[PDB]
Amino acid sequence: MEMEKEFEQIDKSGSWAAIYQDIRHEASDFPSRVAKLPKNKNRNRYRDVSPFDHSRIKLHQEDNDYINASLIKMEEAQRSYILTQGPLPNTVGHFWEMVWEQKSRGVVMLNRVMEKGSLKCAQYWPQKEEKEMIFEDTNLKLTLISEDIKSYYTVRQLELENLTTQETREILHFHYTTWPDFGVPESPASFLNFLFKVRESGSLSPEHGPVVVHCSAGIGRSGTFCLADTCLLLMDKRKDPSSVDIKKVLLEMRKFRMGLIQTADQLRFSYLAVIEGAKFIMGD
Ligand SMILES: CCOC(=O)[C@@H]1CN(C(C)=O)[C@H]2c3cccc(C)c3O[C@@H]12
Repeated sequence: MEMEKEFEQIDKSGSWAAIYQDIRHEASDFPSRVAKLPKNKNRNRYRDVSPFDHSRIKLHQEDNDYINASLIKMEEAQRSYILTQGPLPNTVGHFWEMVWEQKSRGVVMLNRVMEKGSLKCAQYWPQKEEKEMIFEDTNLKLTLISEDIKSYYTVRQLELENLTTQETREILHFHYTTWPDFGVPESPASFLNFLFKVRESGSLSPEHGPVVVHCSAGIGRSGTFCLADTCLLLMDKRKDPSSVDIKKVLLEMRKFRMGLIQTADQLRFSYLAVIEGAKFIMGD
């Protein structure tokens, strides 16, 4: 069923809450035993948001390999994403260790450091060229190379150095700065312009490791970004773009991380983004 007609049918019937609860009921439940070990309590931002054991990213260290991060591997679309929480004061070194070890080119940030008057994630990148950051626990150095501030997003060029080998890599930081403190954007225009700036950079392409995507918990805004990207890629690949079922794609993604799309309004926004986005994939 053409999703644009499914959309109008749910809107006219006002059934978004019902559709969303059906997804919650059918979603996968896999063990997260490593996330719940006592040694890992200060590595989790939220007690109710944990990576599954089967899909969690492992740090390359014998001490403690745990980070709150999941590999979302989309087999038909040929895309992979790492979805993670906003870094905590004691996990900023782990965060950059993961980017290094997984060979990521891009980090996608969908929150502000402060929202609703509370801290939603650590200040984990440098704000001035001449004030670099050193992560002594993981032996990494991080330098701000350039910053491009736009109305709806900021792009930063960062240099990450493995101090153990003196290898360096260029990381791109894509920071969506205008998601509202409450609810979802009235239009999906800026978020879609943003997704396509990430695509144009190479950060989502198979010559690199998976993109790292986060918000505060790494499930709500983060889930909207990967869901919209994968649905648009499937529409460009299939003979019948109308066969793409956003609810079925979301349930596939929920096999790899719990809770993706946190509200009925985020579900409606994801439909709007794919619909309004589709009016280009198809040749405009
Ligand atoms: C309400 C939605 O309309 C939009 O804002 C555009 C829709 N779209 C796609 C991929 O469908 C994005 C896009 C593609 C190329 C260039 C731009 C500046 C751009 O912005 C988004």
